[PDB]
Amino acid sequence: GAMNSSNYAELFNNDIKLFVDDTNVYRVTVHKTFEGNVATKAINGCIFTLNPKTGHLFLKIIHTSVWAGQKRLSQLAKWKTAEEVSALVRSLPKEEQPKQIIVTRKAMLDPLEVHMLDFPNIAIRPTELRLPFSAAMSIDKLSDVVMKATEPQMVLFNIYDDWLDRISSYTAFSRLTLLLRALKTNEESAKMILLSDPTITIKSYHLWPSFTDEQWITIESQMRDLILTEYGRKYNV
Amino acid sequence: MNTVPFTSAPIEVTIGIDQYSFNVKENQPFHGIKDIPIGHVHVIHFQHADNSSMRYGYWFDCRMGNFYIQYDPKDGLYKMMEERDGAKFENIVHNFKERQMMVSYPKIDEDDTWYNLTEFVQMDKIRKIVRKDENQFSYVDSSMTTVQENELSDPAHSLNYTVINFKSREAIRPGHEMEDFLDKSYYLNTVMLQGIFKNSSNYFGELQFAFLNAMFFGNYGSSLQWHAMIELICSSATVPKHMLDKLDEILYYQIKTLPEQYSDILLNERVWNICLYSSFQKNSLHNTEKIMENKYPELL
Ligand SMILES: OCCNCc1cccc(Br)c1
Ligand SMILES: OCCNCc1cccc(Br)c1
Ligand SMILES: OCCNCc1cccc(Br)c1
Repeated sequence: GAMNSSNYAELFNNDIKLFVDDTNVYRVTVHKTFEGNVATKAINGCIFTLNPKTGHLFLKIIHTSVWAGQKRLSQLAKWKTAEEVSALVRSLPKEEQPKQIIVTRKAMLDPLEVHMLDFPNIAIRPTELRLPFSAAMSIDKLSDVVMKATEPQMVLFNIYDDWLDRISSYTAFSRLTLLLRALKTNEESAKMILLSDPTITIKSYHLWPSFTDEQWITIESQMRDLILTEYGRKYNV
Repeated sequence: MNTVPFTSAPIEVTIGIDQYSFNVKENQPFHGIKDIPIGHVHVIHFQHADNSSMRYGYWFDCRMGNFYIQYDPKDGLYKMMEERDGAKFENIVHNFKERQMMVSYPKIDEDDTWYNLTEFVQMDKIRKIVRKDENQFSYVDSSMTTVQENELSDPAHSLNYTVINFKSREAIRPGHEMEDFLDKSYYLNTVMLQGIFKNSSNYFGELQFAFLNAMFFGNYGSSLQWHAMIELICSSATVPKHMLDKLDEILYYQIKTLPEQYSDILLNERVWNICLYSSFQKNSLHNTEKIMENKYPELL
C-alpha cells in the first residue's frame, strides 16, 4: 500500500527498495515564436532512482533526442521512465533487485506496474510523503552531467557521500531531505548556506561539502531556519 | 409454444420467467408456465417470500428436452428436472392445460425485448460457462463466484467467464507496454476475438449472458464481467464497424430493460463515463448514450 509517516522506518530495513522520481524526466523552456505564438524546446532530463538505505543513486540521463517526433510527451515521459526502471532492474543480479519500488507521483503506478509484469514479486507503491526529489537538479554536479550529455547515459552516484561512516541511514536520509527541501524552497539562500565558508570544500568524488559533525549540526539548523523563514515570507507569518 | 409444468407450489415464491414476474401463494394451485416461445433460451428464476436473500434460477432451451419444476423440501428450493418419458410429459401438460392451472408467457406481439437481450446467447455456450454436464439446463444463483473471483472457493459452482485483465501479460505485448495499455485493440482483436472467442458473436453472447445474470440474480461476478467486456471494446481504437453498431444496439436494450431502482448497483459510474465520454468509442454509441442521458443522467 501507500508509504507514509507511520511506516517510515521501513525505508531503512534490510529489504532492498528504490524510490523513483520522474519530475525531471521531461523538461522544457516555453518561448515565443516569430509569429507571436508559443512553443516549447526540450532540454535534457533525468530519472532519479534512489536506494534510501545505501545512498546509491542510479541517475538515468534523458537526452532530448528521445522526444524527437513523439506526441503527448508528458504521458510518454511516464512510460519512458517506467521502461528505464524496468531495464535497470533486469540489469541487476537477482540478489540486488529491489523487493519494492516506491514512486513519488501516483501517475507512475500504472506505467511501472505494466512494465514490471514480469516481476510479480516486486511491490509497486505510492507514497503520502511530499518528498523534495525534484530539487536534485539543484545539486551542481548532477545538473552538470545532465546538461552536458550528448546521448543517453546512466551515471552512478552515492548521494550520501561518506556520511554512512558516521551516521545511520535514517539520519542520512533525514539530512538529504532537509537539504533538498531547502534547495527547493529557496535555492540561492540554500546554496549560500552550503558554501559561505571557503575553507570547507567539496571533494572531487563527493556532491556535498566535507562538513564535520559539529558543522553539519550548524548547517542543518540554518537550513531549518531558511525553510521556516521562507514559510513566513510566503504566508506573511 | 412450449411449457415448463410444476409438480406444485408448496412455498410462497415470486417466480420470474425472462423479464416477467408474478407471485404464487403458499399451497396455491399453480402448475406452471405455458406458451413459452420456441427459438430463444429462457431463464426461470425464484425469490422465496420468506427469505428474499439468494435469488436462484435455471437457463434452458425447450428444444433440448422436456423440463419441469418440483420443489425439494430437503434442499429447500424449486428444482428443474428433465422428464425423458415424452408421452408422459405431454399427457401431464395436457391435464394441467385443461384444468387451466398454468400462467401464460404474456409476450406482446410488437415486443422484441427478449430477442434483443438474448440475440447472441446460446445454450451450448451457457453450459461451458456453467459446468454441470449431466443436465441440459444450467443453475445460477446470487452468490456464485467467477473463476477470476476465485483467483483474487468451490470450482464446481463457479461461473467460468473469460478472464479479462488489462494489466496482465496476456493483455500486454513485451515492448508494446504503453501502446497496448492505452489502446487495447491487440488484446481485443487478436487475443480475445481471434484467439479465444473466435468471432464477435461468441463475445457478444457472453456479454449478454453476464448482464442477464447480474440483473436477474444480483451476481457481483457477472456485473464485473459485463462491464469489463464493454470496457475492452470502448478502450480499443480499432474495432470493426459492425461490432460497434451491434454493441450500441445490445447496450441500448440492456439499459432500457434495467429496473430504474437497481441502476445504482448494476451500473458502474467509472466504466460508463469513461466509455461514453473519454474512450476511443465515445462517439460510436449514439443510441446507448441517448438512453443513458435521458434515463440515468445522475450517473453522469
Ligand atoms: O407422477 C409423475 C411425476 N414425474 C415428474 C414430472 C414429470 C413431468 C411433469 C411434471 Br409437473 C412432473
Ligand atoms: O407483477 C407483474 C405481474 N406480471 C404479470 C404476470 C402474471 C402472471 C404470469 C406472468 Br409470466 C406475468
Ligand atoms: O458494494 C458491492 C456489494 N455487492 C453487490 C453488487 C454490487 C454490484 C453489482 C451487483 Br449485480 C451486485
